[PDB]
Amino acid sequence: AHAFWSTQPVPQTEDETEKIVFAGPMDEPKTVADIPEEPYPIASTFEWWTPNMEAADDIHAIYELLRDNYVEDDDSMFRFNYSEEFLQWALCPPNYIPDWHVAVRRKADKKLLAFIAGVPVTLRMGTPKYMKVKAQEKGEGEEAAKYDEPRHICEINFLCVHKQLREKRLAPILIKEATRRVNRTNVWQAVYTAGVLLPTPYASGQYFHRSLNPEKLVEIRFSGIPAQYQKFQNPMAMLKRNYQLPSAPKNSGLREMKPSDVPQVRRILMNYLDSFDVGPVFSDAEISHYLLPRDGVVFTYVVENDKKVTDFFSFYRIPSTVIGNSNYNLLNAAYVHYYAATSIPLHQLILDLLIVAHSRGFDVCNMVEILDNRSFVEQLKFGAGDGHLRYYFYNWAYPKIKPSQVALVML
Ligand SMILES: CCCCCCCCCCCCCC(=O)SCCNC(=O)CCNC(=O)[C@H](O)C(C)(C)COP(=O)(O)OP(=O)(O)OC[C@H]1O[C@@H](n2cnc3c(N)ncnc32)[C@H](O)[C@@H]1OP(=O)(O)O
Ligand SMILES: CN1CCC(N(C)c2nc(N(C)CCC#N)c3ccccc3n2)CC1
Ligand SMILES: CN1CCC(N(C)c2nc(N(C)CCC#N)c3ccccc3n2)CC1
Ligand SMILES: [Mg+2]
Repeated sequence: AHAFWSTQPVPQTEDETEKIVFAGPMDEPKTVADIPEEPYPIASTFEWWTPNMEAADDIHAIYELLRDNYVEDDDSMFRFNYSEEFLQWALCPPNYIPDWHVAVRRKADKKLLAFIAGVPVTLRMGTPKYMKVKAQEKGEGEEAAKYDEPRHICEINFLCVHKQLREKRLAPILIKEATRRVNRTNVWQAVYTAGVLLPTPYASGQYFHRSLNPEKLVEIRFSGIPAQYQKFQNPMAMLKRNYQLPSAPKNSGLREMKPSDVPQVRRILMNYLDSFDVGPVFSDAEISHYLLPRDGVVFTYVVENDKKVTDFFSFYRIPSTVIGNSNYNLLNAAYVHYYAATSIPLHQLILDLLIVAHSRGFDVCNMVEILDNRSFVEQLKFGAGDGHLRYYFYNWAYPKIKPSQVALVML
């Protein structure tokens, strides 16, 4: 059933996943020396290319591939349109490895055919709390704690094959070459997410959406008017009213994050993320990179009163191309990023996120039910979507966890 995934060091079934009691590697121990120096073989009409994603023109080339060929729905109504500025931010965080950005071009004219990207992340991925209990009950605490130390691994994203080259087994070759490059740097695990079900997720969560511009969402068929609104003389008026938000934030002392906030934000974020089984560890430089405001990319606000930062939230922008509506070309989505609340309830913090996103012309706010996102779903009028996000590791056995035990946001 899986000619490629059956050959890789990942759990092969749910049944197998059910028998996993400790975090740890799947594959044989290996060294950099064991890994082929030469690129993985590829057909003579293609070549490997390493784009420089700090170079505008190379970012533009990858941007076009994704714009035209990246994830879309089944009815081909919307396709993600990650911006050039967003790609540079996502793919060049502190201490990234240029070699982990892998492309295929056709040798002749140099058309870009495929891409995959890895970036470093420092991740807590030791045995989860509920399994450390099981291990205590069995007298197996030492084995359960072996991999407790945060690990420097690879996060994979942006896998894409050109539409004209689909179902030709190019994706496996891209994955093998990426794994080689990562392994040549003495890194042996990766983390990735996908909507599709592959062997085998360690966690899955549904997507949730919060309408900000319902009239446009209905126009482009992102949304429909729910049946109950038909009992009203003016269904759309009632829908707009239902999703109306304040025009300015409600929390006193809300303001954009600045460089001087980085230590406080790192403190409160890392204290909060510790509570979850799987989550990132960020340095100051990583907090700066992922959270300082960046125009059209990432938006981050802190609550500061009486000279102390007590709370923050962040969101990032991913637009989508609206395929052949006559009124609109673009869907402007805000996604819930990291946050931490110490002074106010989470719903009160995130309401200000919706208010700012609406103020700035976003059409919808999206998120997965990771972190404590379920805690403000109903009050803030989010609803579940049809999509899931499944979380995977490469070369890491891991017990199934609930999505509310995952604290890694994947872009
Ligand atoms: C230590 C370091 C390790 C680093 C690596 C860690 C692994 C990272 C793994 C990648 C994480 C990516 C995270 C993201 O970016 S998820 C976003 C992925 N991108 C898209 O959905 C964009 C639009 N679609 C496409 O570009 C293509 O359809 C892709 C490229 C997705 C497949 O191309 P194509 O349709 O032309 O097929 P093929 O003939 O070449 O290949 C067929 C094989 O590919 C398996 N397949 C299909 N979709 C995915 C998928 N999303 N992840 C992993 N595998 C996938 C499929 O089961 C089959 O294998 P098997 O079932 O036969 O066994
Ligand atoms: C019936 N219906 C089905 C589409 C529609 N939707 C919610 C939707 N939107 C997708 N994109 C690219 C843009 C979403 C954002 N932000 C998508 C991508 C991949 C897989 C499914 C998907 N579904 C919701 C309305
Ligand atoms: C790796 N990766 C891929 C794009 C993903 N994404 C931004 C995303 N994905 C949606 N689906 C259904 C999973 C698609 C896949 N692969 C989605 C649905 C509705 C609204 C927004 C949405 N956003 C996020 C991370
Ligand atoms: Mg292919």
